[PDB]
Amino acid sequence: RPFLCTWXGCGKRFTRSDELQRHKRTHTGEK
Ligand SMILES: [Zn+2]
Repeated sequence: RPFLCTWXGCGKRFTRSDELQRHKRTHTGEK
């Protein structure tokens, strides 16, 4: 399952959901 970040134009795709969760932390708040 392509765990793709759907924030704005930040279409970064991940292989593991933890990677996407980790990544999403960047958008969730200031840094
Ligand atoms: Zn993103």
